[PDB]
Amino acid sequence: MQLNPESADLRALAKHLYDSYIKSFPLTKAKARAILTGKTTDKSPFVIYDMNSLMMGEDQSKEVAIRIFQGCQFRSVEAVQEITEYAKSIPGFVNLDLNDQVTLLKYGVHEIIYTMLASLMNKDGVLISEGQGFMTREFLKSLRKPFGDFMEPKFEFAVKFNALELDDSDLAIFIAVIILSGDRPGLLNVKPIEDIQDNLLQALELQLKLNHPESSQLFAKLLQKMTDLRQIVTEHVQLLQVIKKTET
Amino acid sequence: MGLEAIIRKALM
Ligand SMILES: *c1cc(F)c(C(=O)NCc2ccc(F)cc2COCCOC)cc1C(=O)Nc1ccc(C(F)(F)F)cc1C
Repeated sequence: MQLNPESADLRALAKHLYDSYIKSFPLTKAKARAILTGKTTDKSPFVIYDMNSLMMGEDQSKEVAIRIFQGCQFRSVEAVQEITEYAKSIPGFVNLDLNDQVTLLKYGVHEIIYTMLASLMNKDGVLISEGQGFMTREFLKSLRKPFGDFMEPKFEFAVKFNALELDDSDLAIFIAVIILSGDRPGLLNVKPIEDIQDNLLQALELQLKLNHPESSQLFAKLLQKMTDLRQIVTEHVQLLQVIKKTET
Repeated sequence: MGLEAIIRKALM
C-alpha cells in the first residue's frame, strides 16, 4: 500500500462523507459513547427501567406499550429524513434517475436505522430523546406482545456490531456503501449505481485498513454485516405489518 | 407509500 493520488482522493471522499454525516445526524457515535460510558460534561440521561420510571419519564393512547411504539415511529420518520439528506451529499447520488434515488432509500433506510441504533446502544439499553433519556433492554422486552419483541433483534445485531468498534469515519462510508446497493428491486439504471458503490467500497477498505490495525479482514466482515442486515430488515418489515393488522 | 412520500419530500 502506497500514499498516492488515488489514495488521497479516497481520503477526501471519506472526509467529505464524514463531515456530511456529522451534519445529518447531530447525535454522533462519539457523543453517544461519552454519554453511555459517563465520560461527558453534558446532561445525564434519565433511565426508564420500570413502569414507574416511565411515568416520571413522560414527565393520545391509554396503553404505554402503544405510546412507546408511537414515539419509536416518529423518530423513524425523522431518521428516514436524515438518511435522505445524507444521501444527497454522496457524490453521484442526486445525478441518478430520481426513481432510482427513491428505491435506494426505500429499500435501505431500515438497514441504516439498525446501524445508527447500535451507535445509541450498550448491553443495558438505548439512548432516546437526543441523549436526554435511556430505556433499558429488559424493560422494552417487558412490554406485552407483539411490542416486547420489537427491539430485541436490534439489540442482538447491535451487541455483535458494536464489538467491531466502528467510529463515525468508518460508519459514514459503511452507510453510503449500503444506500448504493445495485440489487434493490426495480432499479432502472443499475450500472451507474454500481459505479458509485465501487468507488465507495475502495473508500471503505482504505478507511478500515488505516483505522483498524488489529482487524485485518474487517472490510470482509462489514460486507457479511451488509448481508446480515438483508434478512434482519425482512424479519422487521414482516412483524411490522403484524402490528398494522392487530393494533387498530 | 408512507415511505416514498417522506423520501421524495426530503429529496425536495
Ligand atoms: C420504531 C418503531 C417503528 F414502528 C419503526 C418503523 O420502522 N416503522 C415503519 C416506518 C417508519 C418511518 C417511515 F417514514 C415509514 C415507515 C413505514 O415503512 C414500511 C416498512 O416496510 C419497509 C421504527 C422504529 C425505530 O427504528 N425507531 C427509531 C429509528 C431510528 C432511531 C435513531 F435514533 F437511531 F436515529 C431511533 C429510533 C427510536
